[PDB]
Amino acid sequence: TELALFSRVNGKFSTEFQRMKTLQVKDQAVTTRVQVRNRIYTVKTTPTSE
Amino acid sequence: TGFQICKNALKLPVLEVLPGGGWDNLRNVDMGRVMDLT
Repeated sequence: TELALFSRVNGKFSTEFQRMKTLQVKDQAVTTRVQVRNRIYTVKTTPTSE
Repeated sequence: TGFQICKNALKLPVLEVLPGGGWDNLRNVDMGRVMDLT
């Protein structure tokens, strides 16, 4: 704002507002599942055992 | 009727997949030695 009256009385009025905003969200979800199953032998009793 | 005598001489594995065994046709699982293995 600038106001000059009678070419003698001067006035100035400078007003500034400034807002800055920042947001960051970061999500990580790692899931891991390992499953090993070995079956080597099948052992049975002889039918003629005691 | 062991195979250790042959293994001591030849020094070879014995073929572990052998026929002549029983078989449960229902449960689909080997059962017992029917033929004679010598």
